[PDB]
Amino acid sequence: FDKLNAQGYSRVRVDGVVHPLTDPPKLKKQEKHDIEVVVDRLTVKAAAKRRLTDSVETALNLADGIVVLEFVDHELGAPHREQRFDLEPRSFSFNSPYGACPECSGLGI
Amino acid sequence: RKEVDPELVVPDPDRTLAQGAVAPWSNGHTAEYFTRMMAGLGEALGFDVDTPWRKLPAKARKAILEGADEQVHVRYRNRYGRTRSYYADFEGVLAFLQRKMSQTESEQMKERYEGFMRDVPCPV
Amino acid sequence: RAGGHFEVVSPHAPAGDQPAAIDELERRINAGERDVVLLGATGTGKSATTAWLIERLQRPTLVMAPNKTLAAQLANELREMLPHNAVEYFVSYYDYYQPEAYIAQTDTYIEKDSSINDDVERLRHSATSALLSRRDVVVVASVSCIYGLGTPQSYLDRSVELKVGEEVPRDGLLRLLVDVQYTRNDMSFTRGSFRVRGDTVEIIPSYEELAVRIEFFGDEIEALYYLHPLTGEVIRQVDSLRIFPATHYVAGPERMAHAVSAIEEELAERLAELESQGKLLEAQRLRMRTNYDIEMMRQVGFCSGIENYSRHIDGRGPGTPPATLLDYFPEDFLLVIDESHVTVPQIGGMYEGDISRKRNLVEYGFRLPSACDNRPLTWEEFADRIGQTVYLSATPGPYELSQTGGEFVEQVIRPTGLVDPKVVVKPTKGQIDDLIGEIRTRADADQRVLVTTLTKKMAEDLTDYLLEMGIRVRYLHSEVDTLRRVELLRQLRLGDYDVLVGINLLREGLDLPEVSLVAILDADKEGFLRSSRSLIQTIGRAARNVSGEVHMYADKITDSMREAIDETERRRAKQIAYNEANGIDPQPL
Amino acid sequence: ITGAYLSGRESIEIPAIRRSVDPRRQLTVVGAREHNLRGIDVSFPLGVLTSVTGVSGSGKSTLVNDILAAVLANRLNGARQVPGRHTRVTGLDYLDKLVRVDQSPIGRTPRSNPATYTGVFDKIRTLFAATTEAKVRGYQPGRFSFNVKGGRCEACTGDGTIVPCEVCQGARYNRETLEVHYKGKTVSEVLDMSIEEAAEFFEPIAGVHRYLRTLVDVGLGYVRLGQPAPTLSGGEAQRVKLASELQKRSTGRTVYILDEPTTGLHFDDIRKLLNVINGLVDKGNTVIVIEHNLDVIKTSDWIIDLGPEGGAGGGTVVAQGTPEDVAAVPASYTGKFLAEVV
Ligand SMILES: [Zn+2]
Repeated sequence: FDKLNAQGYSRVRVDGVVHPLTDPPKLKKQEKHDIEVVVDRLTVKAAAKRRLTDSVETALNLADGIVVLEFVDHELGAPHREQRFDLEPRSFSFNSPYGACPECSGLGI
Repeated sequence: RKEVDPELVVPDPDRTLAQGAVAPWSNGHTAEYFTRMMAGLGEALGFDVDTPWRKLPAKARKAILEGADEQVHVRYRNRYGRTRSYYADFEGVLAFLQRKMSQTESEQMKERYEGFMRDVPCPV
Repeated sequence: RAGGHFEVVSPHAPAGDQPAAIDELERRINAGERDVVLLGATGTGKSATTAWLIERLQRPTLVMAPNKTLAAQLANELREMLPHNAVEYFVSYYDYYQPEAYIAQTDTYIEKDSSINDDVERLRHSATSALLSRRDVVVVASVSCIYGLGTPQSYLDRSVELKVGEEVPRDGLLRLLVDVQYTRNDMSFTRGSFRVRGDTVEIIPSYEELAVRIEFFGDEIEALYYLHPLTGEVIRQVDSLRIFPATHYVAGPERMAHAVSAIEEELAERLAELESQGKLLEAQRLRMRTNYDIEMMRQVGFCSGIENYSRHIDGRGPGTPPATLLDYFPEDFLLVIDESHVTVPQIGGMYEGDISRKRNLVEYGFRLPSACDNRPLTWEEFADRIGQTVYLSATPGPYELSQTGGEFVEQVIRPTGLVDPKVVVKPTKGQIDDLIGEIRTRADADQRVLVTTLTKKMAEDLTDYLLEMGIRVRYLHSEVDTLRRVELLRQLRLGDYDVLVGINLLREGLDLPEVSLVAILDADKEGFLRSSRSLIQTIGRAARNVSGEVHMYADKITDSMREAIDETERRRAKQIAYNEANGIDPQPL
Repeated sequence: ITGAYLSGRESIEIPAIRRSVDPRRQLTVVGAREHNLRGIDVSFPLGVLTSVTGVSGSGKSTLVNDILAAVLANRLNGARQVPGRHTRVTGLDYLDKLVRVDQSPIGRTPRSNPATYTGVFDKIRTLFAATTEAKVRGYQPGRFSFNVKGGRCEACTGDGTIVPCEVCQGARYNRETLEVHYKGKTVSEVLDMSIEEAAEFFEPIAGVHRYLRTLVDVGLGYVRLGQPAPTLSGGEAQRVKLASELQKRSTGRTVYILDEPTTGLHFDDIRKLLNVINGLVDKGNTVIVIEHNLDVIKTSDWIIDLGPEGGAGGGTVVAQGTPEDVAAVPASYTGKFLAEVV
């Protein structure tokens, strides 16, 4: 977080609570955190894309392509409108055991 | 590892030695990086730094092939601005290049330079 | 433009005639006379008295310096003496310099080639920002300030104010920042560039070293703070701030259009002149260079050698004085020139040489006559433009004395306890044995002796002879570079030798606390570079020591040297009489 | 072009001065006992269009390229090649720089382009970032490349056309970067525009002007800046650089080692190249060229034949002088070829 403050973000969301980056809360090696830090304090506006892009695209280079638009409000009725930015690539093969029946060795029934 | 021909590292008996007779002595930045202690060893042994090897005997070429043991104090800056300290003992260019193969971080040249002018075939 | 207070920390206590000099200067300067000359020798605290006049006048001040060695020292001392007020520094931002000259006798054409620095242009832009942000500002500058520059009003028009909780669109702020030459660089954060991260923007000015976060909330500034760019240590926080351009030649687009039209006029005139002269190759080279530069900063804005077209930015006609740093100061400002005895003659000689090389360029197809107009200020236009002019030097300059009618103020007396050297005059011949005996007797103190000659041949003959009989000697030549005598300074502070010899490379920043005896050899002969000022300069160099001595050898005696010796002796007598009453030991603070 | 060679009016002897050679200002090589050589003395003149010829594999390449070009490259510009088996090169005080251009069939990867390896694309990005819009949008020259992840959209995957990218619509630039309309054009617009009509562009700015002007001097301004190497025919990969690799320090005796333009370009293209060579040799340049044709080296002023017979039957100089001089000698087949047609 000291390095993050040196870079400059002014936002953070850790341990389930949102803070400015200048305010680091308590952290422990035995404590588990779902770290989902904040990057900005913007909101929806007309013709504000040039703003919101600058909030997300650079984050795409730091969060490894992870960014959401969560409620950060009280009611939390829907789970953040399922808004985030079962599927698996795996590998393509038929004779190889990469993608065949692991038990029957890919042979016919 | 039979290669083409030995003596190919310094096969010139008439060039100006101060003008980089040996290929590592003529690099973009490593040129001076090796010329420093190689001229130091030339001054120590007693063969000239620029005179062609025909006014001098061929013993100059032979003694730059075999060189001598021990090390001397040496350090210089290159054109690129870096500062490398090649502090090692080399027995002439034949073992100096072998030291380059066994020491350098350039995994390409450490086998590029072996082929043209080093002949160490399988004895067994 | 708001007048502040010159909060000066002065732990040094004024002694004796210093207040008398200060209020004499006040009484002279309040009369409104355009010509003022002050005699302040080396070591007399000229910086302190100049700063005191600055405090009393409460006006922006411009200090005129002839070289980097004096200018940098004056700048750092003046910064130290004024904590709160933004003391400044303004010199050419080039370490290596090669002027574009054309020697016709040897047909040698030396082009524009330099070595850009990074720690001096930031100080220049700090100077401009402080000058046009607060009235209580002091700026010390070298001759590069009298070269081409931008107008103060146009550059001030681009300074933009900001505050916490104000209506400021991000797009407009970024456009204004880029228009004042701040390229938005994100991954790399360096001076002249700013980065953006989320709703925050990290900005670094062209004058300050610490970064600043400007945090927004929609189309409105949320807050502003300072931070260290690397360590991240919080210092302070402010509500309002102002931003300034990162180059000195910023103005409105219509001024760019007018400058372009003036460039077209100048290039047409030069092309016609070169076509009449028949110098096709030189005209072609000049035309390609001008097309390149003019088109590429018409499309971008930044180039090399834009100063040649600075006149076109200034809106002034040919032959008029180019806009300089004194225009930045208002008409109610104070200017002072330091070391004027070698600064004003330097101004004249440098203007002559630059105008000769500029004729050799423009006439022989290298630059437009606008480059001739882009020059150090000529003395006629200098007098036409300056106001209450104050001079300051170790010796009374003949030009200053003629301008002032001979009436001056003398403050060369040192309360610190410095006296002029003793004088011994001997014939040119029969001196080497005496010099050897004196150096053998004096070498127990391990000091240094400076000697001079006329030209190189017998000088080097003396050097190798005097290293032959058993003394370590060092010599100076006509092409002395910085390293070869900075190492001399290092090894003399290491005490590695005892004697230096030099002809002309001795008047520029070669200060040494342990030089007692100086020898002048056959300098009585006429010379454009060996008149009385060099002898008085060496006399003062010996004087700065606790106990100086000059050994002066002449075949013939001229009036200049004897009048200089007489005035030096009478000033030394006055200083001794003053110091006999001020017997307190020096107390530096 | 092949017909234009025979009915030339341009592939003629074109008699030069041939006296710009100098008895002292001249390079020599002796004692080269290479496996392909014998140890003969080759006398290279300076300030001329000297051409080294002979049967390939008889030692001409091992002497001119493996020995000479190697030594002047490694200790006259800063290269790394081994000198090889020889003894002497003279005129060290009369030489300043050397440039070697190989045959080099190297165009196979889409990454390599006639503007990317030449070192001009980075300067193009710098110039485009010098625009106000690129400054306000925070786009840097490195950001403004097409190989780094910053400037390439994931939809194209970097190739521009996959049916092209839906977002780019056949332009190979994302919308967040295409907004930079410097001089009314973008990078895609400049790349699409042909160099022949772009000769008026980049005229003020010096380096791109020099590159484009020398490319046009070659006469093949049909290529685009970002042309992928799979679409470039083998042989012309280094021609574009070789255009700018023929005038350094304007002395201009700086020696340039030339490959064979016969590989690829036909004799009319080689005669346009010859016009360029002759013009800048009159300016003062020096070229050492291994060649295969007849009239192109007949235009030259000095011919050196190394080895009449292939293999071990060569390795020795058999002629050195004016092309008509070697033509009169019934020993070098190069001269014999230059003699049957005059
Ligand atoms: Zn795309």
